[PDB]
Amino acid sequence: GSPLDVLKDERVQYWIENYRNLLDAWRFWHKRAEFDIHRSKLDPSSKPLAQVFVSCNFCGKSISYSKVTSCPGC
Amino acid sequence: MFVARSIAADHKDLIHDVSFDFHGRRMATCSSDQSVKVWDKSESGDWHCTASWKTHSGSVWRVTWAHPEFGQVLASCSFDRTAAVWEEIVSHWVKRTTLVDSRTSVTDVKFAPKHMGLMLATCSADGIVRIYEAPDVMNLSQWSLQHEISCKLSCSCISWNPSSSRAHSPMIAVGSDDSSPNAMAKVQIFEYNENTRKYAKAETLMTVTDPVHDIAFAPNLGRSFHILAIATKDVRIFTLKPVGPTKFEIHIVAQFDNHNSQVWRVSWNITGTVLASSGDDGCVRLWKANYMDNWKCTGILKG
Amino acid sequence: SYIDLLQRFRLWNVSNEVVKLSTSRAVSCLNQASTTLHVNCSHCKRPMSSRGWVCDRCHRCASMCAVCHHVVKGLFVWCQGCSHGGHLQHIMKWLEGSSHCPAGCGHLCEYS
Ligand SMILES: [Zn+2]
Ligand SMILES: [Zn+2]
Ligand SMILES: [Zn+2]
Ligand SMILES: [Zn+2]
Ligand SMILES: [Zn+2]
Repeated sequence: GSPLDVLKDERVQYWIENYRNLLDAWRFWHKRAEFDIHRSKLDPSSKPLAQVFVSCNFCGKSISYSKVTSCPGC
Repeated sequence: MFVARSIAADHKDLIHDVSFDFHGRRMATCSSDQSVKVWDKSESGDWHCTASWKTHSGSVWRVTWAHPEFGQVLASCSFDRTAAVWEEIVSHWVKRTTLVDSRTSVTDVKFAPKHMGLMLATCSADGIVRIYEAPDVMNLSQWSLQHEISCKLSCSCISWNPSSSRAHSPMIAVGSDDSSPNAMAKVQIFEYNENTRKYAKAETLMTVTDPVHDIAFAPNLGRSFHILAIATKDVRIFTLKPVGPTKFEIHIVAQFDNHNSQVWRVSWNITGTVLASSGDDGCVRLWKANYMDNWKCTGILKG
Repeated sequence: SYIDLLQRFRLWNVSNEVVKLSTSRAVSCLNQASTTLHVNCSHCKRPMSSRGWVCDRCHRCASMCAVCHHVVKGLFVWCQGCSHGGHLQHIMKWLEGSSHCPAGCGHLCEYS
């Protein structure tokens, strides 16, 4: 429950990232996800991981979020 | 606090270097007959062999790993003026590149921390330190040469700065083993300049005026300073504090003599609190900090 | 006729085995029409090349596993709600013990 001013100091984030890397090294992978859930619930400043997404062949837009089967766009 | 055991692993020659991987499940060893072996662990706990191949023309000094986000990559440096890069295809390791820019024997090779890409620095016995990069991570046959550094001495060891914070510029440190009867400093540190895009000398440890066989940095873990370790006729630990290249307030916190010989290797652990040392008396010693921030010996193991 | 009879009984392995080794071109061309997926990098919003795991502009790997934090070169599972996923057998084991997106975006990926 710290204020959003101190969670933006570029010294707490370094500590959190170092702890996550330590958890990765020991191959503790479910514990890291458990920590990530409880950290995203409290601190909303940080965005989650960025990955790939699937795009329609006729628009070029994303099919992410009216047949369930058809593209939401075209 | 430490107890020693023997490990079932058959070798026919004498081992020069040992190395580990990021998770601690593979290892690579290089022997006197110019052979490198890759050892895999198991759920039971035993070690098995997976590969064996002759590599160079002359003698092989070193072998080192790389981060698993780049694949399975190894690097070796030898006496015949080259350094090579090996990759695993599944299981037979193949060759990718051979760095031939040197004119004397290469003494040390080291991979760079992750956040700068896939980079590799070597050092020779003529006084040159070189740095390579690979702009495409899916084509390990194409490397490039980016920097050269002249040290005006005989290089014998290098080490990177593991810190990955946004406030630390890349750093590197170079030691010397020359026995020239003089009073020159044998450890200098080079720092990157983001403006001119070059490397520049930033500090020079003027109190180390004796032969040096190894240096090593220690992981940051979010501290306010840097910890350095030297391997000369005695073991010393320095600290650097941040205050054109930046300025530092170099202190000293440790100076041990308990070997009565010349110490050869120093290596840290994942957290950066315990130190290992190997001297010419056939024993391995471990050091730690204490409540009073005074370094005290922890264990003694005889090989 | 054989393919239809097999599909009634819900045996897709045998049906696809027959389609693969069929002696006629018309049958062999049945699982080839419209079975290719297009994937894009969500940092730069650009299409990705047909063979590779590193973005052309961002110079970042995008096929990151959301559980094991390695690079995914083979099979990739995906959630259409929050656009997260990873290895085929990693997410499958994670989702039978919890009901949260492992990347931690506050999504209930099966809505249960
Ligand atoms: Zn569409
Ligand atoms: Zn991109
Ligand atoms: Zn995975
Ligand atoms: Zn999600
Ligand atoms: Zn989801």
